[PDB]
Amino acid sequence: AAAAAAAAAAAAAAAAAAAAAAAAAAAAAAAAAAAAAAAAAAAAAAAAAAAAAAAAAAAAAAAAAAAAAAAAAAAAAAAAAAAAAAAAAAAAAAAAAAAAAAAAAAAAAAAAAAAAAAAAAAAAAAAAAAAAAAAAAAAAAAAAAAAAAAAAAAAAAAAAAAAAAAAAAAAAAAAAAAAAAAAAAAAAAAAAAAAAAAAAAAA
Amino acid sequence: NACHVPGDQIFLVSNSFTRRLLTRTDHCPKCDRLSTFRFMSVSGMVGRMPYKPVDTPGPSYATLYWRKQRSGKIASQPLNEVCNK
Amino acid sequence: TAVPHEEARSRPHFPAYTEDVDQPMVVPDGVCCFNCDKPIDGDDINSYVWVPSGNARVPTTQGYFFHVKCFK
Amino acid sequence: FQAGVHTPHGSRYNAARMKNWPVQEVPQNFNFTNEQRFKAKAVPRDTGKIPRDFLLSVLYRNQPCEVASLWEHCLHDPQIVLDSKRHLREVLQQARAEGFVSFEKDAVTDRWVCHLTRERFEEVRALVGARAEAQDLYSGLRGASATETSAYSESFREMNEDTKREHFRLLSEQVADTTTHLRKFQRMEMDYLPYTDLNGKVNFMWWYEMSDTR
Amino acid sequence: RFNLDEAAAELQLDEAYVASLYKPLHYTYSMKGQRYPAEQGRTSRPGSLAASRDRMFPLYRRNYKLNRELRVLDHRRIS
Amino acid sequence: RSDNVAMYFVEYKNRDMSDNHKGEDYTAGPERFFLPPRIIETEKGIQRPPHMQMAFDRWASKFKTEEFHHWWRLRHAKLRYWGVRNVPHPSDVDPLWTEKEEEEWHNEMLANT
Amino acid sequence: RHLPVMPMTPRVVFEHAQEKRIDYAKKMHRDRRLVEQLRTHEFWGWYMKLQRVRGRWCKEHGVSSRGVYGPAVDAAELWG
RNA sequence: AAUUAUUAUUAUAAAUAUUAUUUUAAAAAUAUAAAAAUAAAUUAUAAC
Repeated sequence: AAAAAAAAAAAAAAAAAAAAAAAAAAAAAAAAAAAAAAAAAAAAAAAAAAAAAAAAAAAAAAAAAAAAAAAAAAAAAAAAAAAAAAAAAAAAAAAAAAAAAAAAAAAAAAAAAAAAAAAAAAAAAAAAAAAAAAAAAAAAAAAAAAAAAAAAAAAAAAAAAAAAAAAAAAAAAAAAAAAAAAAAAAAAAAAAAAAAAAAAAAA
Repeated sequence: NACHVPGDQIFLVSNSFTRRLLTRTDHCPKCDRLSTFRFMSVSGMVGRMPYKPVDTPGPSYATLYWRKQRSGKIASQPLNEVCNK
Repeated sequence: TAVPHEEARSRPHFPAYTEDVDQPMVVPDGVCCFNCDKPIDGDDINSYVWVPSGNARVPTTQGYFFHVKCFK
Repeated sequence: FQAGVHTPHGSRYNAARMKNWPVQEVPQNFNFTNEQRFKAKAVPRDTGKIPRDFLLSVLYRNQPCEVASLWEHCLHDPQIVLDSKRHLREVLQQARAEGFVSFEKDAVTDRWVCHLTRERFEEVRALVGARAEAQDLYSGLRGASATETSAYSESFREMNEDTKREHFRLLSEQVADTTTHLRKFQRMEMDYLPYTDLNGKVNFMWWYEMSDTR
Repeated sequence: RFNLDEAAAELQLDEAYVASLYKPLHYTYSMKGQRYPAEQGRTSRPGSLAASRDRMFPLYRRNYKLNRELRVLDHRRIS
Repeated sequence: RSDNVAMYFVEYKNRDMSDNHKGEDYTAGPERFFLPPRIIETEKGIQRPPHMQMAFDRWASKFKTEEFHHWWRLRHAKLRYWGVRNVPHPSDVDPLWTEKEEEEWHNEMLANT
Repeated sequence: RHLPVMPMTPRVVFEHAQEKRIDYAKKMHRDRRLVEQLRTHEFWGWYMKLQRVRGRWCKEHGVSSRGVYGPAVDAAELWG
């Protein structure tokens, strides 16, 4: 109660003491409070076939020992993004969805692993078949962009020399659209002359 | 500290202003909106702590990771200016 | 996290609203109801459920999205 | 800002001065104490919508831009909304978290180079255009005849073909050197008022006007 | 100034629905809640007139109709 | 009387060169606490700041609605149940802000429109 | 053979009502967040008008809201 | 639960309403509660 009592209330306090039940609010003191208070509903664990898609790929890259705690390490390495909705338990949801549907059986030697792939190594061949050569195709369609993204500069390599020759187009007038109210008549004419002293000889 | 979709900002913890701590609407740094910023990072105390020096609040860890990343690159803009005027 | 040697949180093993500035966690611009294919409002409605996984599947932040009457 | 408070005497810019702020003549031998310059806190500058678009306008004319040309270009405008080279550093920190500027350095060189990000360049053209939609129309001598524009209406297409930079050797200074005569004729005044938004944070509100100094 | 009625035209709900959201849910619907026993109204004394908590708080009256559409379903909806 | 606590009347000193209370009077409060308080009769049409009323007119016009009246009366029911004596029954309770009553304040109401 | 009708057994009329009080309990919690914006949004909108009528009233009366000192103290680029 | 009292009576549904009860200008014991020492959360402390 010192944190509450001490006059100048700190910042941690203001976030800790909040147990409100509005959207995007303190979840701890929404969890901490009564079961009649929490609307902290069940963690949406994804057991998608997508969660199978980042499963049958990895094991055929490394099917050795102890693949139940450092299997998530692969998920913390092989990262376009992980796989486990909750690294904690979804990676422990990975074997049970693999153990069921007849996909993966464990391997036990000094410790428990995920090796041997349970006689489905044929469907792992034609999974990686739908990997690199699927990643190969889409990265060149943006190279079609990047075969003209070179041109993106080149189509405005002239225009940035053009529309910065347009950036004077108005100023040249406005350089003298304000000279009007200062009246040089010598620095005024020459500033229009020295521009047109070489403008007509160009082309 | 307070971050939504557009931009960012720095606030503080005026003890009267608590019901704004978690979600204070604010004019976003980007073009225009009265965006409903949320609470991301603690950034230390307003008033001092009784018989505790000014460093006892502590901003945050990630807030150090913020100005060292948001501002951060004083070596990338020592152009036209340094800490002086 | 690789907090050096199991130096994570003691009592809950997790804190509330750890600083999220590192990843903005913003809803996509292109989106779909994962099962019913309905466009989804950005951030001022509760009529869409975000499934932000460690992985990323559906839109551009790719945590799954349903409509509240589309999760069945 | 003063004559020689923080930067030695002789550091004056032909920029938008602040309203009511006199050039308070600091004597020559004056110096700070190195322990007085310790705190050295100063006034926060307006980094808002007016300077930003302005900051982009000069970064839009020059999609790459280097150190000195960062400020050496702000002198080449009819209306400026800067007061110092630190007011240039100030908005730049803002324009990074606006996603407007991701400037880098070229590895072959050793200078830092401006670049409006391509995740936003297509739209900031409207922002430089919404400044531009009446930037050309409001001109006075444009709208006084046709033979001034018609003595030049044909050069813009023949310049960038065979005499492209030939004109750019002049299109930088001579067309802008009169603005220096004009900077002594019409600056802008960064009239400001402090206030506080209902969240509580302090901020200012700047009423920018052109100074009819003459 | 912000007016709920001139606001509900932007939401199309109605007058008597936006208000029920900004007063406790026993002043419109049929849930459990006790008002205060002085608001209950009195008789007519020799001196004083009568009272009634539909003539004293016409705004706080239960909108038994709006309860029909929202929280209770009909019998002719499930035939 | 509730608790024998001596009541002091703190105030700011210089109020002649002030801006917003240049000629206000504090013998007793206003008629209904949401009006511009009494003024020294020598300065009737004195121009107050134009914004310190925009936070007042915006405010003094929430006590003018029928719902506030249904707060003002309900508040009695709350009190007599809460034991506070001397609170007359919520039946015979005059409204705070009526329509006709306001015309007296609509008297000096010809400043800008 | 006729189209299938599972009768209104007390359970299915118990779920048909649950399905109703939910959306109502959602709708309230939905447009409790709709006028909430129109109030907050219009508040600041009214306020930004207030700082601007306040502003262009000070610029006409010498009230600089800056302290007893003149403007020269702000010209110093010092706090002091 | 003797009550307008230690109290979300919660079977269900839920998530950004500031939605409306807490006196006092002194001093000790006590009661709660609290900067410093014989890699961890602890001490005891009958100390501000």
